[PDB]
Formats: sequence, structure tokens, C-alpha cells
Amino acid sequence: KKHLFLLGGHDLAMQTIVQILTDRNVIFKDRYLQWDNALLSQYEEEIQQYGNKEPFIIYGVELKEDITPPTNYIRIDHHNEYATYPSALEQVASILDHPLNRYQTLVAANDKAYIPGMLEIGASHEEINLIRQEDRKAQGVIEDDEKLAQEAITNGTEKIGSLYVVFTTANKFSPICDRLYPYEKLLIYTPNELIYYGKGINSIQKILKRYTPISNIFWGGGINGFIGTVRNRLTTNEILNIVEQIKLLEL
Ligand SMILES: C[S@+](CC[C@H](N)C(=O)O)C[C@H]1O[C@@H](n2cnc3c(N)ncnc32)[C@H](O)[C@@H]1OP(=O)(O)OC[C@H]1O[C@@H](n2cnc3c(N)ncnc32)[C@H](O)[C@@H]1O
Ligand SMILES: [Mn+2]
Repeated sequence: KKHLFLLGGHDLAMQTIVQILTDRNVIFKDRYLQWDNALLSQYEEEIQQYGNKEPFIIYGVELKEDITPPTNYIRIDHHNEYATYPSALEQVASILDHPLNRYQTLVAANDKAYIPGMLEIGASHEEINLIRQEDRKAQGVIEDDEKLAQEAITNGTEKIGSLYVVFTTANKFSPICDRLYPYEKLLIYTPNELIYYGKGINSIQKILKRYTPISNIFWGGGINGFIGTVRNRLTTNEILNIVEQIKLLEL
């Protein structure tokens, strides 16, 4: 069986996947996608060419199946119903019998379980900082993202019980998490988007499903990971109601 890898949205783990695939002479396609455009249809041409074509197995790495996969397609993912699975990076390495070196295992732990993940395999303070900086960079965060993050923390943050609630107009949320960490619970929202981080995502999922179909929701990172809504799918009043419901859990 011959492998073809189709890559989803970029971050440090996806960049590490590119390196391993490049080193191992694997057939792969990388359209420089991001978290909010990682659609299988970005690779429609490749699906037409290799789909249902006997020798090949097509591995889709964190791609939304907006078109019907062919019979030789395998989804590689660790979100939603697969939120307990290892990072896509670890799954790809296993497919290729690739032993992850130390840096790569830190990348994988950060990708699946953030700073807590890196701490439980003994990452140092310098290692954690390099990984976070390189992850934000691979996501495309820039200076104006980091500036808006500081603004939201100074002027748009309030703490209710153990829950931080941050209103922001920032495009990228990861700079906010990295500035507020450590925290137990964090809710970041905009007029048309929210992401919740930390303890008890399952009760957050119960709230979200009263307002929107599951196709507008994503989660991962484990029991106390993250759960969010796809940008511009919910109205401001729906977001505001959800925010109130999440605050009520602190009572
Ligand atoms: C938590 S991140 C924040 C995205 C947010 N849009 C932003 O602006 O920064 C978003 C995750 O949701 C996924 N996602 C799915 N669909 C969409 C969509 N339509 N729009 C946006 N995001 C979508 C996306 O792939 C990513 O998962 P990943 O697994 O690829 O990456 C996880 C990232 O979060 C970090 N992370 C992992 N666990 C945690 C945690 N518990 N707390 C904070 N960060 C974590 C990890 O280091 C890595 O950088
Ligand atoms: Mn990813």
C-alpha cells in the first residue's frame, strides 16, 4: 500500500508533520491551510486522482469532510468524538514507524495537552516558551495579535468564581491563553465566536447544543481541554446567552 497525506490547518504540530513527511520521501499535499479553512475539498483534485485507486491509502490530517471521502481515505483526527486520541503528529508518526525525538514529543504534548502536557513529560521553562512561541508563529499570530491580546486582558476581562471571561476583538485567541496561564477556566468571546478552555467541557457542550447544531462546535484537548464555536455561525445574542449560561455554572 502506498501513502498519500493531505494536510489540514497549520500549527507547530502540522509543521513537524511536514518535516517528517519530507524526510521520509512520502507523497503529500500541503495547501498552506489554516484552522478555519481545513476543508477536504481544498484537495478535490487529489481526491479525484487517487480516490478509490487501488494501491493508495489517502490520509486526511485534520480535514473537515465537506465532500464525501472515497473508500481508500482514512481520517486522522483528535477532535470531537476523537478528542481523547493522540495528536495527529503522533498518529502520523505511528503510521510511518517514525520514533519521535525529544523536541517532537514536546510538540505533540503541547498540541494535545498544551502547557500541562509539556510539564508532565518534564519540559523546562525555556522549552515551554520556545514551543509556545513557535506554535503561535505557525498559527500566523503577529504583533497586532499580541497587542490586542494584552488590551483584552487589561480592559475586557472579568473573573467570576474560577472563570475568567475575556471579551476581545482579536483575530487569534492563543496569545490570550498564553498571557493568562495558569488558570482553571477561561472563556474568550467576540460578537460572533467563543472558545472555552479548562475544567468541565462536557457541561459546556450541553449548553452549546441548546443553541446550535453540532456542526458549529469543535472540542479537543481532553477532559479539561477546549470547546468552541465556528466563527460567524452564531449571532451576538446567541453568544451572549451562552456566556451567561457558562457564568451560571460558577453558582
Ligand atoms: C484551541 S485552538 C484556538 C483557535 C482559535 N480560532 C484562535 O483564534 O486561536 C483551536 C482548535 O480548534 C480547532 N478547530 C476546529 N475547527 C475550527 C474552526 N472552524 N476554526 C478554528 N479552529 C478550529 C483547531 O484545529 C484547533 O485545534 P488543534 O488541535 O489543531 O490545535 C490545538 C491548539 O490549541 C493548543 N491547545 C491544546 N490544548 C489546549 C488547552 N487545553 N488550552 C489551550 N490551548 C490548547 C495547542 O497547543 C494547539 O496550538
Ligand atoms: Mn492541528
